[PDB]
Amino acid sequence: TWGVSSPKNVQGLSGSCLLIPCIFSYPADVPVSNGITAIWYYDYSGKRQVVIHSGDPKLVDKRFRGRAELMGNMDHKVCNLLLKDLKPEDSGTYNFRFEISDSNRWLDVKGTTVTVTT
Repeated sequence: TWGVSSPKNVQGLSGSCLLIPCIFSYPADVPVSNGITAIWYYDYSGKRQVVIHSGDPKLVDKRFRGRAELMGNMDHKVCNLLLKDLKPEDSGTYNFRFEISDSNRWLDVKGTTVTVTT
């Protein structure tokens, strides 16, 4: 049911890409007749910058424009995030959130912490 699954920690290296495995879950009795909106946030508690937005890619922060991709299959509960050409600044917490229909939305409050090594 209601939940998101992703590693507490992830390490990567500059220049290289990185994949944060992710899978979400929700009650089967909830109607999803309009698709699901995937949204990846960076530093939710602070700046709260939008890394990914299946709904409207116009909402993506520039900091991340072009260097993030959602390699998931929404119809499979998969929300894998791929960050291209890692950088030291890209370190921080990434939180996933999906929306099925207003009253039906879910944010993962734990998130994944990315540490970009040397």
